[PDB]
Amino acid sequence: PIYVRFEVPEDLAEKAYEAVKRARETGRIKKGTNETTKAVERGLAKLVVIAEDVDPPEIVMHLPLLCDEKKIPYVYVPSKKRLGEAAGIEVAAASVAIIEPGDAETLVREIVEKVKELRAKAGV
Repeated sequence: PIYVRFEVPEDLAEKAYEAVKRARETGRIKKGTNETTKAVERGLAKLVVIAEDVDPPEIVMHLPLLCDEKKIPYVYVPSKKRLGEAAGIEVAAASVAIIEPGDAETLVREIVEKVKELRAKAGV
């Protein structure tokens, strides 16, 4: 999946799901590619979470490069279904932007630091 630019360890993906849930429950998130893209463009996203199994994939393919342009970190999770569950909706979500982490503050910081590690190693 060409828009999936680097591998993510399974336990970090779990942290990402849990960060989305906690931010949704106690903070503010955006759901879906249109509001995720706007939050990134506007510099409001603290962390973007992108599902690896979106089909058709075109709706998410621009997000990683846009995040990079805006210096906003992103991470991947395998399952749009699980990402939607975390985002508090009844169906799959392609992407989420965490705006206000709330009680997800620690997880978000942990995820950002760990993705920095992954990307330094991968060189992407």
